[PDB]
Amino acid sequence: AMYGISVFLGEEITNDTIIYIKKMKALGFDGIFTSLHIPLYRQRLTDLGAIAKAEKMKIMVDISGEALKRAGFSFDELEPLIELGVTGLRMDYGITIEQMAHASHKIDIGLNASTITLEEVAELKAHQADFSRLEAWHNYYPRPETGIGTTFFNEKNRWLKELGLQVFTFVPGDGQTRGPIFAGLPTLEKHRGQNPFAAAVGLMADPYVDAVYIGDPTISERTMAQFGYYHQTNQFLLEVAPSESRYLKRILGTHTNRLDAARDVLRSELATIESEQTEARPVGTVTIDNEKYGRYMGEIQVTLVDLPKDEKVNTITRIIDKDQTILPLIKAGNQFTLVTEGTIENEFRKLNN
Ligand SMILES: [Cl-]
Ligand code: NA
Repeated sequence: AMYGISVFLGEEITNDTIIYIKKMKALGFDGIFTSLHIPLYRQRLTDLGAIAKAEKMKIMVDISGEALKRAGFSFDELEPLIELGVTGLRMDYGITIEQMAHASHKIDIGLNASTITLEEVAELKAHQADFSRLEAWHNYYPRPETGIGTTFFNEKNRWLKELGLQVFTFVPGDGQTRGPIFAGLPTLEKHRGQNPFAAAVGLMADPYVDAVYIGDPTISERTMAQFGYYHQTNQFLLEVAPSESRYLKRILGTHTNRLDAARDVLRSELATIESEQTEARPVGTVTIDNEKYGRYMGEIQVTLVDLPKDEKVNTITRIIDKDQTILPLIKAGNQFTLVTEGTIENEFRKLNN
């Protein structure tokens, strides 16, 4: 059950990057992925391993066979690399399946989820790989419209897991995005430009995914706060639009979704509510039942689908567009906290003083 981040060593490790790494660890991230092209970097890797060892974080290094040798390392003499703080290698160029099998008893081995064949997997068996140390990593997709689909992904992952492997996947970040396109580094195209927190949490719930990594350099403070809030409290933190409603304060705060969860709505399980505004209820609409609903007066709901106008249901505010992909994550019995737009960062700050 791993969350991870990416670090880009094509640039010098800034203080912002170190600050980031340390904060992500405190937010429940235990892993680092980094991809190296070396046409120096050896000292950069020595600096990063130091951060990771101290911070108790793993490092998977994606590197070509030649870039590894031209980094003064060799795949057959791994003690130095392990000494550095590297816990895994994903080789793509120039290493045999056989070398990889042998290396799996010493270090985690990254495979390419999309290209690994049943034959190569059978060869790793034949060479007595430690399959408990084999990680099948999906790729990420800088170019919009080129990420993989849910079906293929699900299909692939089931197969991978059936073969005994671990499944690792990326979500994009929304702080500092990687160039040259700056459109995020998702694995799944449906995550393109989406809330990374909602993307990560949803993927992690999938029974065939073992780990989720931020593909881009950083996530925004807002998104960090959502991870942090969920990690410390098990609550989903979402923002709502400003409203003039008299019932706004009743709906701000923590709610628990009923354990017998409705198809259409989230239902908050816990004087007179007068008729106020009773407008259409598009997805994300926060509502309170008024006095016309009799014994249901005061029930608080958030719509999961577009619902029509109802005279008996006051419409109070709406979940912020960006947080609406969190809504399907909120299952039977899950808690969620509604805060007013722009305050997610200070709301998470408050938790920690
Ligand atoms: Cl899809
Ligand atoms: Na999972």
